Amino acid sequence: RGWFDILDDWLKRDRFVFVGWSGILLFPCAYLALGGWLTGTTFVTSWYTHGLASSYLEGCNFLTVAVSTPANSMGHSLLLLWGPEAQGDFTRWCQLGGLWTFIALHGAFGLIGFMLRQFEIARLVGVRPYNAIAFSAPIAVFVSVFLIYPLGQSSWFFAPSFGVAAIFRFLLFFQGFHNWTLNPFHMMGVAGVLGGALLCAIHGATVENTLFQDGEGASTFRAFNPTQAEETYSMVTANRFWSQIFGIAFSNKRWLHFFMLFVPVTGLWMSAIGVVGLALNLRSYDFISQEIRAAEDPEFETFYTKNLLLNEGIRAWMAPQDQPHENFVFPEEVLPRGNAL
Amino acid sequence: GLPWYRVHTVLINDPGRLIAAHLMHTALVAGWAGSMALYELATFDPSDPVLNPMWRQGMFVLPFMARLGVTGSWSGWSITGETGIDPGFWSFEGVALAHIVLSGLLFLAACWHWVYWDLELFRDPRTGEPALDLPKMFGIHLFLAGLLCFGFGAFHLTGLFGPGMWVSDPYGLTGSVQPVAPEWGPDGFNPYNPGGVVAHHIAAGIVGIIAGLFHILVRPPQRLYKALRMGNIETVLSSSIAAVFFAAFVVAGTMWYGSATTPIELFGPTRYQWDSSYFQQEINRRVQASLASGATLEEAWSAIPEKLAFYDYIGNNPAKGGLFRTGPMNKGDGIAQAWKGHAVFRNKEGEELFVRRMPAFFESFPVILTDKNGVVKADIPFRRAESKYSFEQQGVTVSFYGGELNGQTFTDPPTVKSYARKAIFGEIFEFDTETLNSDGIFRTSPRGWFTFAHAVFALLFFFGHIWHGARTLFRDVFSGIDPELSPEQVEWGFYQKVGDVTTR
Amino acid sequence: GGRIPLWIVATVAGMGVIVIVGLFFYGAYAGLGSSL
Amino acid sequence: MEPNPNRQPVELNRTSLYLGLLLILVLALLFSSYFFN
Amino acid sequence: MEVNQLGLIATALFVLVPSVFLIILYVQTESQQ
Amino acid sequence: GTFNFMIVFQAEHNILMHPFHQLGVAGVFGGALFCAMHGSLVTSSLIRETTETESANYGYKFGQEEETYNIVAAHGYFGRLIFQYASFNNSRSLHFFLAAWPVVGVWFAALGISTMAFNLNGFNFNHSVIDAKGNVINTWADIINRANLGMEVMHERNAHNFPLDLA
Amino acid sequence: SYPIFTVRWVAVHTLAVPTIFFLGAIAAMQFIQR
Amino acid sequence: DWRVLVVLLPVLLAAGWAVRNILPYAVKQVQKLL
Amino acid sequence: TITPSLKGFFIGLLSGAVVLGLTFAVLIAISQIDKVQR
Amino acid sequence: TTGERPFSDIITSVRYWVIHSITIPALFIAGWLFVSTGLAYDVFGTPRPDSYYAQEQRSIPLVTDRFEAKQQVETFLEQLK
Amino acid sequence: METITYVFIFACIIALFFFAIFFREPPRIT
Amino acid sequence: ARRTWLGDILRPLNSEYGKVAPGWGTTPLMAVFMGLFLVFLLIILEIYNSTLILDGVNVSWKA
Ligand code: CLA
Ligand code: CLA
Ligand code: CLA
Ligand code: CLA
Ligand code: CLA
Ligand SMILES: CCCCCCCCCCCCCCCC(=O)OC[C@H](COP(=O)(O)OC[C@@H](O)CO)OC(=O)CCCCCCCCCCCCCCC
Ligand SMILES: CC1=C(/C=C/C(C)=C/C=C/C(C)=C/C=C/C=C(C)/C=C/C=C(C)/C=C/C2=C(C)CCCC2(C)C)C(C)(C)CCC1
Ligand SMILES: CC1=C(/C=C/C(C)=C/C=C/C(C)=C/C=C/C=C(C)/C=C/C=C(C)/C=C/C2=C(C)CCCC2(C)C)C(C)(C)CCC1
Ligand code: OEX
Ligand SMILES: [Cl-]
Ligand SMILES: [Cl-]
Ligand SMILES: [Fe+2]
Ligand SMILES: [Mg+2]
Repeated sequence: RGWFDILDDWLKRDRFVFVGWSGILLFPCAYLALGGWLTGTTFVTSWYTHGLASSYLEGCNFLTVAVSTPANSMGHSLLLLWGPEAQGDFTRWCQLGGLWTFIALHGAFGLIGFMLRQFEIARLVGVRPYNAIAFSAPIAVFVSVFLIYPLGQSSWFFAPSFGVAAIFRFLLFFQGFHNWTLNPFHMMGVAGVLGGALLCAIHGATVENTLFQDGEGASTFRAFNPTQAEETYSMVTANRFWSQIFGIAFSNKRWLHFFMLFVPVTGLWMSAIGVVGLALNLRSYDFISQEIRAAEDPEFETFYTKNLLLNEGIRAWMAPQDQPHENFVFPEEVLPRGNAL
Repeated sequence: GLPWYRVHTVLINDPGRLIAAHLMHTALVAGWAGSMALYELATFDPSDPVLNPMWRQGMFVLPFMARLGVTGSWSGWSITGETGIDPGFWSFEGVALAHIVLSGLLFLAACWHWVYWDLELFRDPRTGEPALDLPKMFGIHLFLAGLLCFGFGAFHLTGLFGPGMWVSDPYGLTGSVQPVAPEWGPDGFNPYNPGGVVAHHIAAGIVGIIAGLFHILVRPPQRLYKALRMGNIETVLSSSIAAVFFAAFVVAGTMWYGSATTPIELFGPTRYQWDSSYFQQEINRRVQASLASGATLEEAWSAIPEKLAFYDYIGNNPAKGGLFRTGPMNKGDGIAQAWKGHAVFRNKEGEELFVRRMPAFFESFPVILTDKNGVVKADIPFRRAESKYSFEQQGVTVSFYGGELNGQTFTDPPTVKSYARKAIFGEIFEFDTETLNSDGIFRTSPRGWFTFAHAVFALLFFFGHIWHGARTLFRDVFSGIDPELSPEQVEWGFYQKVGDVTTR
Repeated sequence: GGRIPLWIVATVAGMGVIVIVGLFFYGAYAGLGSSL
Repeated sequence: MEPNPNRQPVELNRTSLYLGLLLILVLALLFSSYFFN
Repeated sequence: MEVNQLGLIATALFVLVPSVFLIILYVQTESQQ
Repeated sequence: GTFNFMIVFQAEHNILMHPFHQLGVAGVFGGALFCAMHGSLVTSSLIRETTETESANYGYKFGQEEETYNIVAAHGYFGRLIFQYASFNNSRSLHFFLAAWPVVGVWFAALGISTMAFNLNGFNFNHSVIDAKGNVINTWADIINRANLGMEVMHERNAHNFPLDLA
Repeated sequence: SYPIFTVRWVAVHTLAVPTIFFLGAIAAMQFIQR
Repeated sequence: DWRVLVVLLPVLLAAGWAVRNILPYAVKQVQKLL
Repeated sequence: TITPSLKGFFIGLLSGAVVLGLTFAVLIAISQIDKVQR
Repeated sequence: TTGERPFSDIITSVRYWVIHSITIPALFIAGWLFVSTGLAYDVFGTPRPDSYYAQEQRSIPLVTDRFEAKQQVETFLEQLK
Repeated sequence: METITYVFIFACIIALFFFAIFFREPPRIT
Repeated sequence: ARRTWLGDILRPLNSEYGKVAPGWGTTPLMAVFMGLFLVFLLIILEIYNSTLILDGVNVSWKA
């Protein structure tokens, strides 16, 4: 019972918001990430890094505000406030996009603090640490998208800017430049997300519709008691319903709930790997056999060749303003267009 | 019985068979390295290190042999293309043979250790249970690691007993294996300084010797022993995987950004050298130095080496490839045969135009020609009806200086447009697309492929760290929570401190 | 302890939220960001 | 030599067979287009 | 179509290798007592 | 063809800027989150019924009457991960929330498409921010519009004879 | 009988104090003209 | 810069007013903890 | 010499140590004053 | 159940609202004045509606040099006068 | 060969559906 | 278990399983080295990053 054990006593007190040792990392890093985002979206411009207004103070709404990435000439600079770019000037640091790296780094260490908190509480309450393990998927996504992706690219400029429309641009950029929908790792991510949402909806509806009558109310929530040993719904009835509707059904509740962990976690991990490839421009952009055939046969058309024409439109129309460090002047006659439009 | 994903857990309390499984893994990795090297040797074309180097040929292990000194073949060639040198035993074939023989010897040792699993050395002498003193094992292995790290730096890399390492000039023109002196200043932490690599292995190896001695002699604190579960071998696996993902993220970054350990003559240029126009500026510098001294434009550009012009071409950028565009870079654009020479574009008014280069993001890019102040003077238009800057309208011609088309001038607009579509890629080269059935579609270099594998593997290894670390610290609840879990422990307001029964 | 009834608190707090968000939607049609 | 006591039987039930074969065949259905390119 | 010449064997082994791994493990499970 | 439908739909309707698609995204992201959350929390609180050399799923028998996990322990964990009143202690309320969140969101996503069918499109903030002189100050919404224009002008590149794509 | 300043008090005020400051700032922004 | 006083003027006059009403009860919480 | 970014490094190192040192001194001090009842 | 006072008890008490009917409007008015005095522009460097461009400037003042970026912004700001 | 491959895998999936539904391990109440 | 010639030589090196030092031991020394290692990693990170620029340290292929 030295000073360490006395400090360990206080950090793990049963209070309203648990602290723990992880709370030393989680709480300041998460609050600065959140507070940095709310600060930038309320007050900070993107005029010098992107040529964009991006705060409420400039006139943007909630959908259009962002803490935008630094200028492409920053490279992968950490953009520390005391670093050689800002040199301690907070105002210049904000104008250089120093808030973006502030949010991304405090957010990264905050996420590390959150998984440590999951591990710490699970160890203290005596449960298995599967919630910490499932949280590795959001960590893999944040690390691949906001860190590994721009680190493979020219600068932090091409990471997502922390904002709603800014994120939508990032989606459209990945379509037009990376053809990211064609990527099988993204497709595995889509199956994990939509499968997990299916599993969320299907499991919740099945439980709620195979409930045992454990009370007289027509509003059935009161008939559950948190200390009951018994199942509140009929696994046998649920199993027979789905076996006859759909052909298969869960018969093991433990496997069912593991599969609910597995599906969206595996999906997000799969999507992270595809983005790691896109950090190097290792895209699933084309199918070579279709390109050889289309180049020699001008009647050969698929939805895939149609999507590449859309991709070429996206690149030529968006690049001069989306990449204003390149100083793209595309004269109007060079622009790919269809007839009339 | 055991589920399929837990079959290897039979080794957890069996040090003899853990060693056997590790020996078999080591036999497989060493056998891969030999068989990979023999495959590469069977396919590598050594005849042109200027325009067909190893990094154009999908060579993966060949640069790793070349980085540390192995440059010759028993068949008589070297990777720098020099003639008539003798490599001794340690050629590329001799490395590959050494790895194969080592693979077989490790296989036999794996068999022995698998059969003779029940050795007395693995037993605790006070209980007769299987017991490994993992803290002392760490100090022994750290001591051995530091000895080898020191020896690699002090003897191999310095040339004192050993070949040295691959070093090159800033433009990757004149690289060779050379002995490297250690840099003990702050420039030893410059990743582009080879002398810092020598001083690292000397200093860190000495530190590894001292720390290994410490860990041999000093027992763990019981606070650290109990908290890190130092009697459970899975704690070592968890932290080893953590160290291993850290190192893989490091090697991915230094491959992608370039360092003294990732030479462009071995792995290809970086994407950042295209981004910053690193080779184009040195090409233009040398041309202006010649033109200031009275060389003509033909003479100034004919003095640029083909190897330097080849780096200034986007088909050597490691960021132009595709995930399923498989194989060597030569499978894409073809085998580079010759520099065509530098294209100079001029309008009918005689003013020089400049083709806007393709950035690495763009699978396709329009052809736009600007003057020296960035104003657009010519282009290849999409819609033609209101076009004002067509090559026909502006009378655009192209002249070549240096290379194959030196002195030649072209004026017919299809021919001038076609070289302009090539000039978006940088310097224009003549390719052999027929030998490999080259499809014309850019592929990444070994620098690109190494970076992708090692970043993906490092990311997946982060899951393994989390998984095995969770398995270590929560070993008591791995098969489930205590069925007599006190609800007071998990209900609020019973214990002062969470999960402490003494605080009730 | 319990001097102002919680339904009064919730109603006034819920109405001030409406007023402030309502001002934000008003500001979408006036001044900065309104395109005029 | 006496048997190794660390040995354990291995299982894979039928549902796990069906799940794994579903996973392998769907992954092959997904990736085969990219393997053919 | 001019497809990858290794694509057929890459697909065939991608199926057959882990499929037979599961078949081996399943059948030896059923033959247990 | 699905991806072609999506890209053209964004070009013509700006679906990303429609709040019903955004509610739809919150449905599926939330559904995937809550799937992983409910799966992990139940798996974390499974009652020990098996040894180390067996799958924990064998600890559950089909049709058994006792619950196979400790919901009080799971609530005790999750109520300490966030705070106590953010965590469900009622499994019926929990499972209704698991049904209700993805379903309502996907309902809204369906009404997104179905009302963009009648060309009530996502939010248009093109040229919404204007300086003191009148210069357009671009936002991220104007960058979205530049991408939308490139999709618009290229889609069905032979099908339009007149300058507006009216359906 | 209860305390007044706890960790929970700090956690509440680190969010609520800047939130009310920001809402006043954003309200003022609705009256700026170009 | 006169405005840093103006922006902090209500923040100051709120804290000192809140700590005026809470000082008889903030001392009693400090006393039983001490 | 001490370049400006080397001075910036020492400022960033000291500022971090001050933030870590003040926080741990506050957390230790509160822990010693409000102990557990065992 | 962790010892702190319930939120329903606090926000319904008169003493909470005696304190907070001053503190809550004071923080709101302080935020209002941070914008209305114009301090938010000076602290954050955000352009006012008349200071995005010079009077005949159509070009965006994009930062193009990493280590002279602080000086470029300052130069861009001196170009507005 | 490509079309054969894709149809083959598809037919194996559909066969797997048949065995997974009609030759499943029967869920047993115990 | 099987005694061997090499096994009996290596025997002292695998004899002190579970042997610990009392209490905190050399933990405060270890934390000092971890702190120095963290600072060392930050130095080499910021040199490579161009955040820390030192005289005579040109982080470029030009060297
Ligand atoms: C757990 C809390 C935590 C963590 C992990 C971080 C982490 C970070 N902060 Mg944040 N920050 C925090 C709390 C935290 N912060 C708080 C509470 C505030 C409000 C004061 C801030 C305000 C803040 C600002 C304004 C900035 C950061 C920045 C950063 C990043 C760089 C920090 C750095 O390089 O210093 C290095 C310091 C250390 C690593 C401490 C070393 C301790 C060693 C082990 C002991 C040795 C010290 C030695 C004795 C000192 C002697 C000096 C002498 C030699 C001259 C890093 C991600 C920067 C950023 O976000 O970049 C965009 C930045 O600009 N932080
Ligand atoms: C017996 C000695 C021996 C020697 C001299 C070689 C020599 C070689 N190997 Mg072979 N190899 C060996 C055994 C050996 N090998 C064994 C046993 C295996 C099976 C594991 C292999 C598997 C193998 C593969 C797969 C490959 C090689 C390759 C090579 C060539 C390049 C080496 C290289 O780039 O490594 C680089 C080595 C490092 C970067 C070492 C990193 C050390 C880490 C960072 C230590 C981290 C932990 C450490 C303990 C921390 C504490 C340190 C302390 C000092 C403080 C070189 C000819 C390459 C090749 O060209 O094949 C044809 C290659 O691809 N080898
Ligand atoms: C004077 C003696 C001396 C000299 C000249 C060197 C020289 C060097 N050391 Mg060495 N070193 C020495 C002594 C010396 N060392 C001693 C005594 C030790 C203790 C045993 C070390 C331990 C050590 C380590 C651990 C490392 C070096 C490295 C290096 C190289 C640094 C440049 C570089 O490429 O970094 C590039 C590496 C970095 C900039 C480190 C990045 C740290 C990361 C960012 C931490 C975050 C990790 C986390 C997983 C990231 C996840 C997020 C991500 C996905 C975005 C350089 C060769 C580094 C190296 O090997 O590079 C190839 C390296 O990692 N040294
Ligand atoms: C670190 C690993 C590594 C790297 C970076 C390289 C790099 C290279 N190899 Mg080598 N090689 C390696 C290991 C590696 N190799 C191994 C282990 C073998 C034995 C199989 C080989 C055998 C080999 C041969 C025979 C050849 C090469 C060639 C090459 C070159 C071209 C690469 C290419 O086209 O890949 C293409 C990469 C892909 C198409 C990516 C694969 C993606 C997989 C299939 C996706 C998996 C998805 C997964 C199943 C989903 C899981 C979901 C689930 C978790 C739910 C390149 C330099 C070629 C060369 O040019 O040599 C001269 C060549 O002919 N390699
Ligand atoms: C040094 C690396 C290392 C080592 C020695 C181990 C060792 C172990 N792991 Mg761990 N693990 C690791 C890294 C490692 N892991 C990584 C990187 C991940 C993230 C991918 C994991 C995630 C993980 C999980 C989720 C589980 C384990 C489990 C285990 C235990 C049983 C393994 C088994 O029976 O699988 C047998 C494997 C098969 C029968 C077939 C696997 C085929 C894979 C999916 C694809 C083919 C792999 C290919 C052949 C090899 C390429 C190697 C690559 C590195 C290049 C064993 C202690 C299990 C455990 O803890 O049990 C109690 C367990 O459930 N591991
Ligand atoms: C009651 C069960 C209903 C099922 C709950 C599941 C859905 C819950 C919805 C989400 C929460 C909604 C609000 C609950 C609505 C509700 O049920 O209220 C009840 C709850 C407690 O009420 P009282 O405090 O009056 O009751 C205390 C009891 O002891 C009664 O004596 O109110 C709150 O917790 C107020 C929330 C303020 C939040 C202060 C947070 C401070 C910051 C903490 C953030 C840090 C943690 C982050 C860790 C990284
Ligand atoms: C960055 C930085 C920092 C920090 C700061 C911070 C931390 C801040 C915070 C801040 C904050 C913390 C703020 C807040 C804000 C708030 C707001 C802005 C709010 C709003 C709200 C609203 C608007 C609402 C709405 C809604 C929802 C959401 C849902 C439901 C419905 C309703 C409608 C109600 C420092 C100095 C350290 C350093 C330098 C940098
Ligand atoms: C016995 C003996 C011998 C022999 C030996 C030998 C001959 C060996 C060989 C060996 C070898 C020959 C081996 C090899 C190995 C290999 C391996 C181990 C591989 C692996 C692979 C993998 C792992 C891969 C994977 C993948 C794929 C498939 C696809 C893509 C992705 C990846 C890359 C992942 C001698 C006489 C000398 C001596 C005495 C005895
Ligand atoms: O079809 Mn199918 O996508 Ca409905 O917009 Mn009008 O049309 Mn055509 O154009 Mn745009
Ligand atoms: Cl289309
Ligand atoms: Cl029409
Ligand atoms: Fe459930
Ligand atoms: Mg307005």
